[PDB]
Amino acid sequence: ETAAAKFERQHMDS
Amino acid sequence: SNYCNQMMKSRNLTKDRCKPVNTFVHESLADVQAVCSQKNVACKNGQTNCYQSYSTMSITDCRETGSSKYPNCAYKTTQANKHIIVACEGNPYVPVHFDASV
Repeated sequence: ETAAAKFERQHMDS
Repeated sequence: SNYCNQMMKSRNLTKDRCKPVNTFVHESLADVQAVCSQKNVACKNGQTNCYQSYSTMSITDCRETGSSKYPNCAYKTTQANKHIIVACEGNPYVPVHFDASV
């Protein structure tokens, strides 16, 4: 898992 | 409400432990990714690839209750409109770390 992908899983709720 | 209890779980943030604290952002992917080209600031850790959003954003703080306990993780859901601070890295230049919300 990429750092970018991890950021989304964790903090992205669009 | 139960938003946090669900989110932490569906995003696998409650797997092998209960992540104590986690922030979610309710903005477009494009808007969050744009912060990477906004106000450059120091990261909490000393590096200088962090950025603070020009606008407040609709976020949601998830913080485990003092009574919570794995595997029955439990969180208080708190909504807010605040500026976020993220570390951006790579190409495309995007967020790779959530640093803070002010």
